[PDB]
Amino acid sequence: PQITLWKRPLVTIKIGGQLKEALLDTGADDTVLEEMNLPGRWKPKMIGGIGGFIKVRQYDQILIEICGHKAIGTVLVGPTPVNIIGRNLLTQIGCTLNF
Amino acid sequence: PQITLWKRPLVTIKIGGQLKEALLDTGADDTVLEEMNLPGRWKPKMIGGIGGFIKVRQYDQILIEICGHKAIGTVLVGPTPVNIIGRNLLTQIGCTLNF
Ligand SMILES: CCC(CC)CN(C[C@@H](O)[C@H](Cc1ccccc1)NC(=O)O[C@H]1CO[C@H]2OCC[C@H]21)S(=O)(=O)c1ccc([C@@H](C)O)cc1
Repeated sequence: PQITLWKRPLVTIKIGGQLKEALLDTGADDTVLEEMNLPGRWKPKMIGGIGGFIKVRQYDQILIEICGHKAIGTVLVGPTPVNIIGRNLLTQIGCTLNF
Repeated sequence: PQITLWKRPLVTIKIGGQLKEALLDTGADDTVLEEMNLPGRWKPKMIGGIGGFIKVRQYDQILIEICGHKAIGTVLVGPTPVNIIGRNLLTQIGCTLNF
């Protein structure tokens, strides 16, 4: 579909068998999701933006469905204020910016 | 144009007469630029990101050219890690996400 930017580009996703709302964010290299107890191996990481850094846990090869489009890639989990779908997954669903 | 997301959507902007590089950031409500000198009056403001809140200088009704498209809106200047073009200006140039 086509998503205008009058409001935040929030969409429903499915990850680890759970539905969530997430931001289609062209400004994020990789995907960051709210704290959640996913299974499997992870590695700790620090990610930075406006206001400084937060500590996250990096999971690899995580399956996320975005408006019916399936994607698989890296996901950082930590105390982010919003779920953020980054370019690593936006490319897999064929998402582009158009103007 | 149509912009794919396998690389950062960086563009050249023109503001205050000078050229700069900025990131098209659909996850940003607001446009925030690194420290610079801009003409006109400004007021203190706060903005929050992934890591917390920072103080910025809010310039209103600033003319800014984004890859040849003109916009006139609010520009925040402060300690952002990256120059980001937010939805307040992306809407002015007709940006949408498509997939
Ligand atoms: C300048 C920071 C960007 C460029 C370095 C990167 N960021 C994405 C950007 O879209 C954030 C997303 C966001 C949205 C709401 C609340 C917190 C964060 N938007 C944002 O800061 O916008 C501000 C201005 O406008 C206002 O509205 C929104 C909040 C205000 S990130 O989140 O920090 C981030 C950092 C590392 C990684 C690794 C994993 O790749 C992934 C994602």
